[PDB]
Amino acid sequence: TSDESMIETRCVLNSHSTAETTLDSFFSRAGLVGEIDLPLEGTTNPNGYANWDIDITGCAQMRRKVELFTYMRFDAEFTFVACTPTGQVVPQLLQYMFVPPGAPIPESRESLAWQTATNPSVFVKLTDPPAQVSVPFMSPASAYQWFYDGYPTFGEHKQEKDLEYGACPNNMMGTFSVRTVGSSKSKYALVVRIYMRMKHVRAWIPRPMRNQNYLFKANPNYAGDSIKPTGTSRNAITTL
Amino acid sequence: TSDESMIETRCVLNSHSTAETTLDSFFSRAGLVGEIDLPLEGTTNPNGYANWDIDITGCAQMRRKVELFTYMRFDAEFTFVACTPTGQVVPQLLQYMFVPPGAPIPESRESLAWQTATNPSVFVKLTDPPAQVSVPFMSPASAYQWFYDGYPTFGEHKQEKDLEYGACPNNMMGTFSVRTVGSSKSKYALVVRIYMRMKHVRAWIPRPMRNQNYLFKANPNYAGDSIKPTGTSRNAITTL
Amino acid sequence: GFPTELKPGTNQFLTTDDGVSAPILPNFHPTPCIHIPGEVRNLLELCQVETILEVNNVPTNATSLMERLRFPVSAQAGKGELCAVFRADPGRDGPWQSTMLGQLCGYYTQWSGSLEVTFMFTGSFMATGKMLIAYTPPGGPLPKDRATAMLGTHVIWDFGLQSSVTLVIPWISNTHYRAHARDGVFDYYTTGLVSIWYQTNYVVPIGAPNTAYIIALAAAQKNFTMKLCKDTSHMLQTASIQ
Amino acid sequence: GFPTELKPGTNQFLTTDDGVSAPILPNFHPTPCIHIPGEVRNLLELCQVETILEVNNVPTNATSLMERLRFPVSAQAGKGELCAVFRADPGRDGPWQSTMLGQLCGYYTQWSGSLEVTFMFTGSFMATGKMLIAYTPPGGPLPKDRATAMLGTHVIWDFGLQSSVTLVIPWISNTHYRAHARDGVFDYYTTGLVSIWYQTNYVVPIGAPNTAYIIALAAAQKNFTMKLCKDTSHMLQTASIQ
Amino acid sequence: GFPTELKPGTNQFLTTDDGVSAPILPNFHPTPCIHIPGEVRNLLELCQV
Amino acid sequence: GFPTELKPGTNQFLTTDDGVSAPILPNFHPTPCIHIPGEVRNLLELCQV
Amino acid sequence: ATAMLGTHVIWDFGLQSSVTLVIPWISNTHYRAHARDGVFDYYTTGLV
Amino acid sequence: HENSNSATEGSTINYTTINYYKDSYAATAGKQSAQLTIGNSTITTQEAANIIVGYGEWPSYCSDDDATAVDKPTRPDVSVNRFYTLDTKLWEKSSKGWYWKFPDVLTETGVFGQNAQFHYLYRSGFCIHVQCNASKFHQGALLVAILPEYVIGTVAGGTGTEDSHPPYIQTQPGADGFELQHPYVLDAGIPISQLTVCPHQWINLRTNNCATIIVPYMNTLPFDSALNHCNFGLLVVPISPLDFDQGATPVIPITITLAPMCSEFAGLRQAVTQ
Amino acid sequence: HENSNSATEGSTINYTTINYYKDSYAATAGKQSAQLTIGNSTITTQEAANIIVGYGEWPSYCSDDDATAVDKPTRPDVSVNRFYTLDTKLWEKSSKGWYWKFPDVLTETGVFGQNAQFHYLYRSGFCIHVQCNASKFHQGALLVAILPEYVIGTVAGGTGTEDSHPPYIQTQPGADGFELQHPYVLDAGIPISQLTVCPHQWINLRTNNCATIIVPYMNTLPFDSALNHCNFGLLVVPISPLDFDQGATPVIPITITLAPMCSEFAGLRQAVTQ
Ligand SMILES: CCCCCCCCCCCCC/C=C\[C@@H](O)[C@@H](N)CO
Ligand SMILES: CCCCCCCCCCCCC/C=C\[C@@H](O)[C@@H](N)CO
Repeated sequence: TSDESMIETRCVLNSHSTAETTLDSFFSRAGLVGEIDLPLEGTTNPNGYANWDIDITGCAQMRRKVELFTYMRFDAEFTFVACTPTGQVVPQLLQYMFVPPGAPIPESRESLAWQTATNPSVFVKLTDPPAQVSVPFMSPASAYQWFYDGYPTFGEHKQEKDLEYGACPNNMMGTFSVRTVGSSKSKYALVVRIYMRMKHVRAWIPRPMRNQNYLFKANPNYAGDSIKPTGTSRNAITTL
Repeated sequence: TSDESMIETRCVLNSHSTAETTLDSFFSRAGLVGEIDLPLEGTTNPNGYANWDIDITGCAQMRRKVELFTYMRFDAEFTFVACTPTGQVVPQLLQYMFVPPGAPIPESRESLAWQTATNPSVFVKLTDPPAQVSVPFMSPASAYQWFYDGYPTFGEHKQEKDLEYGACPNNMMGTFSVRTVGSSKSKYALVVRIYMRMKHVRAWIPRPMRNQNYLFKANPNYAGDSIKPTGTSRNAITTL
Repeated sequence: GFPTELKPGTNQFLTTDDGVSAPILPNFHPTPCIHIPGEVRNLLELCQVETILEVNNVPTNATSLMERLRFPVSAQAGKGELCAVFRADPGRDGPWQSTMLGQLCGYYTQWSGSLEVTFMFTGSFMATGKMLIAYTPPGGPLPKDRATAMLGTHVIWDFGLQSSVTLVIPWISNTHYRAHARDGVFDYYTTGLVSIWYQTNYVVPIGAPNTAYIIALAAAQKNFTMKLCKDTSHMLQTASIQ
Repeated sequence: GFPTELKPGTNQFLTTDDGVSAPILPNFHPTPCIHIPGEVRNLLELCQVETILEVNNVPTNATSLMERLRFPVSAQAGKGELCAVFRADPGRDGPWQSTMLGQLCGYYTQWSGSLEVTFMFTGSFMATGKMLIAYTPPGGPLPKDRATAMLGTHVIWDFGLQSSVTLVIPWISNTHYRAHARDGVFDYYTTGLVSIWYQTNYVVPIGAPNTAYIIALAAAQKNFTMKLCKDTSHMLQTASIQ
Repeated sequence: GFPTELKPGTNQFLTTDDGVSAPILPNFHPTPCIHIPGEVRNLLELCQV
Repeated sequence: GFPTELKPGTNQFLTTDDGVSAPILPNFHPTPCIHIPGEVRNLLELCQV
Repeated sequence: ATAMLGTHVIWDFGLQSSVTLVIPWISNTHYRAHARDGVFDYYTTGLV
Repeated sequence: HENSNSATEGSTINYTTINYYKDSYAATAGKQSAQLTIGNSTITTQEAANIIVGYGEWPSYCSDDDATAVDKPTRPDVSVNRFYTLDTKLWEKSSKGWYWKFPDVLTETGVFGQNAQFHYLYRSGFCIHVQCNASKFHQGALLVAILPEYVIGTVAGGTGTEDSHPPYIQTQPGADGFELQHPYVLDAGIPISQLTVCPHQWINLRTNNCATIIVPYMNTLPFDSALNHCNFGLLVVPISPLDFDQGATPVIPITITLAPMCSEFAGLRQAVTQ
Repeated sequence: HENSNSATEGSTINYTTINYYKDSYAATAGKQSAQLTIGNSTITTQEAANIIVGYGEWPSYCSDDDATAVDKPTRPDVSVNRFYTLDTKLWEKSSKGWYWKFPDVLTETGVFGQNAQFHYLYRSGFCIHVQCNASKFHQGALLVAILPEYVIGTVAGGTGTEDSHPPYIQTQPGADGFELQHPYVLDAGIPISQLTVCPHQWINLRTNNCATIIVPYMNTLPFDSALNHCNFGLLVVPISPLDFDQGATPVIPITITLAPMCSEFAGLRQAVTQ
């Protein structure tokens, strides 16, 4: 439909750019995809090492943008912003190991996986600027899959393994492993915040943008008694 | 043998790259080859200096990759990541002296070898990024030799010098020497982790990849009562 | 080495900095991109897709949330009765948040261009009648009458004859872009109002239902653009994602 | 000096960063490279070499580890009896870890391409008989019969006539690459099963042994590739190297 | 990497430094400049009034 | 300024690094090299003696 | 759901008052010799 | 000097990027620059106002550039590429909506069901005829829509604390299909108001009685399992409710008629149902 | 501007690298782009199904680009380049396997043994005929394989704590050879399952009675000591065990017949045995 199919129209020599609504300009903004505690005490990641299952659906702002599409193929600039829980920049050296699927996931801080003869590792200080690497599009698929309507494996899909539903192993790109590089326990509680800037983005199959609160990383589950409307409301349709 | 010698085959226009299975892409990943303690107390390297016999067969992940081949000729990017045992980045200045074979190995921290008029030395701080240098292919041989079936010297090869078996002096590239640059003892316990990234790699004679636990750096010795299978096992061959 | 001088922006992590970073895998080639249907290269392709406008955004009840997608044209007294009213702002909190246009308008600060709202009559084939769908330009308040509302941009929709009209909300703005009106000083950026009026009446014979429904399908025209890509307010996370 | 701006990746040590580092020896020329036999320029040259597949990975006994390299075809009751079974996944924990293909598959995350398994009959010249070597595509479970297994990709191997067959496991996958199936959700990447069935029987005359052995030699075809070079799990160090 | 040497003016913020800074919006195009009357391009136009 | 990224070898003093350093005397020309007998250009000239 | 496995037409009869089910000649033999309830049910055309 | 290994290498779009490494993925994002018959089956599409081709793409066979599996795929071409009619759903005044997962509806039906069971790999597009006859005195609208990779979410225990996952009767309901417990969020937390960005057609009863959406094969993969992976979910939902006066036909069925289009099956083994 | 001094300078492969220094080794890794007779001796290779040329390379003489030693090497060419038969090993049902180190097998035999003893430098390839006659009613397979730089490991005391090194009778067992105490790890901690990446041939008794592997000279060096350095280890291992019924010949010998190929000896001095 047109506008001089609708009203009387004047000539508007419109030079309004569409370059900021491209997939690059929409997705090449680094957003939080994971935050890793490396605390001194506690049970979170207490031994100075941490193994993060790489999953960008843990932070809802990035997750809602990517789940606009079903399939997204992209390289990603991963930036790791490490500090303390107070935000302090302490003189601590970290190893950021990309542990791909099948590679030995580090069992401890003194693990032999940290020798990283083939795994990509970033040795950075916290006093250094936030460690920044380009990861490629690493899927065995031709796109990543925020929605996998199905099951990875075959067999009787019974309810003690319904958690495999939605689990795309073409999305499981491995474990991001972070330790403090030392045989002794680190002196500082650390927070590694992971910021992913997608680049060379191709995206397929636009989806409805998630209008419920995200609850879990692997599934599109929504609170059933707390189904909010997509937007705000009003008293009557004849008023505002 | 072929696949339409085997089944009915469709045309698969296969653009699958082999560039990541080249010797560069397999070996130009920096892995731990040595870790040097420079502690405050103890007997390890207590006088603030340390002399590391350059031997990349001390860390098993790098060692297993190189012992895939018998002969490897490569330049190597050596990165030295220094920190404390807690991983702290302390304001300490180190001298990393490459001491080649025949050059005076430093007897102390105040040694005159550290004057380094001809030896390559790296003066770096721990607050600086990890000191990184390209070493060349330095062997008198045309390749390094992870397996030397023989003896360096002549004569009666008796059992009080059976340790010369396997010892290739074409692999002994000298001593990596690290000290704290000072006439006084350093204030921090230090750990210098050595990361070697091979480059311009040529490799000859593929070997069986080591399926036993490495025990000693110089020899392919294996635990005789603990000979594990190359892989995992199962109850029966007719089942999984 | 080469004499360099670090500028103030050194060591900052700008999250929108399009920079070159070190590749973690030195000779990795990706899985080759097969052809997948539905490639979007620009988000305005989604803005031009008519998604259901929740003009009936009264029933917050969870059993009645599907009643938000459609609204009741019924048999009237034959005046210019007010059927439905919504602001024509796609990025505003209200009826447009149900649209893909409106949710993508959450991710951008400024929008320009004409909007389409397709009104789909979903009554019987025997149901007939005329609607006055009036887009009011931003200066006009809520029109008290139909005879106040047809002074604005309006379409006469015979819905028994044409089951789907499209109200093209024309881009009529002082500014070249609108920065998403709110109930405050940003009401400067209001697009104006869209009000639905019974032009004749919902005329129904015996045997056909006396109440019907209009599904409003709002989209954007091809002249529509967005700029100043921002975080969205149309969906806030409250529960932490476990 | 020249106005520069440090980016976030500054001062990091990426271990896979292919960078330029300072040369420790300013005019060192290396010993000239003599010609050495057996130059590998690509690890796929080793993947295409048939190494012994430990299909008989039952005897963990150290006196019986050489029994893992071969498996007993024996005289049967003449049915489609199950001889041997192994998953066709080269990077999986199991029979393929004995192969050079499988150990190089430990160093890569994703593999693509057809696999060859050469089965070498090592019985007598007088020993004869037929084997059904069935590659099952990934959806099929362990076939209960030989008549379930020949529905898959299979070869009939007369081993008294042809001492070495090659089961080409064809690359049959949904994905363009397989990321090394494990007993979990990564069984999505299973290649499927290879099962050995007595097609006729191990037929032996008097004086020749009633039990023979098959050495399976598994490799990869020329269409085989790997990507996403990773640390290996097929050999973990436990004792520290003194 | 490429051998560089930081000079004394490194990390200073000169307020009159005409430098290149990182753009916060990667593909933002501005609202097109309409013609407005009274464009000053030089302050001496005001001095002569 | 120009987007740069410091690599691991930054701020190290490699004693065999053949680098460019800042000249302490901005327009110093040396005393011109007279011809002196016995110029060695390579240490192998001494090995052959 | 057993019958649409065969040759079938979907006939919206409020929209199209006359459909034509073309029974296609689907036979083993080139001719059919008029099936009866006996051995000549070999020549059945099938069911509609 | 550079590996051509960014994510947009195979795309038809030129990118001016900045790179300093030998990997193209390390570079900047940069900037750019009516009787329908198949098989032995025939439907009628006189009252649909067009046929929706999903994403403007006809269901072609697998491109040889695009395939990975080296085994020759079977294309039965008539015996599986044909209209398959499912059991009817009765549109009611209180009908919340139903969904059907694909090709899970047809893995137990016809030679398509046997080819889906006997082969590991499956690839087809779909001609989906959703038909709903109602009189000129009935009213109501259906959003007949194709949501690709329709991952079902649960109510999460209602409150949101329980990490429930939908059962196999809900994720893959077969040819019968499953109702929408919450059609507003499509049992997936995503609004049905935005469902028309997916390939959709309206059955507005005054306008059209049938919807014909022609869906291509949509996956990250050239082929997939027909048993595990459901490539899309067909959603037939009453946006506008069914209404009629008492005396008109209360039984308003929605019949789902499905043509797999250009079906391709690879990886033949035993028949596996799931 | 740059010394051509990387490790890949002499190679035939082009490298696009980045460098900022005058040393090419400082650069990035970058990316790229039947009767056999010798001497006075004759063997038979009718039943071997081919002759394995080690790494596809015939044992040539030393290239003048490739040599370093300025003394003129002697090439006796017939008196040392000839088939040398070692003492037989009896393949048994419990035979674990044997190895032979090269040219340690032949440093005490023939004019080759004298040329190995009298010269510091040695270079030869090898034609290795491993023969094992068995009847059509015997069975079993030998992996006859050439493992270059076959460094023997010990049991390390069994537990792994003792740093044992193998004795001179084990590292260099002479023409008799040494059995494999642990053939699964080849007495070196490396699996025999992967031994076929080395130049190998199967003596499958139903198929072939002999293995003829032709080995080139493999070293980092153009020449080496024949006494200290063993260039390779020939491994003859029963992967499939020897089996026969009682009445068939129990004595199944494996005879090792060795031709040094293009033997080259430099650095003449007194005869030194070790
Ligand atoms: C060497 C320093 C470490 C470098 C970090 C390496 C991270 C690369 C990972 C690419 C990001 C894609 C994630 C895709 C899907 C996931 O969100 C799924 N779980 C969603 O289901
Ligand atoms: C000036 C800063 C210091 C720079 C460090 C210089 C290190 C270069 C050494 C090249 C590495 C090759 C090691 C080869 C064999 C060894 O593993 C044997 N022992 C194995 O038997």
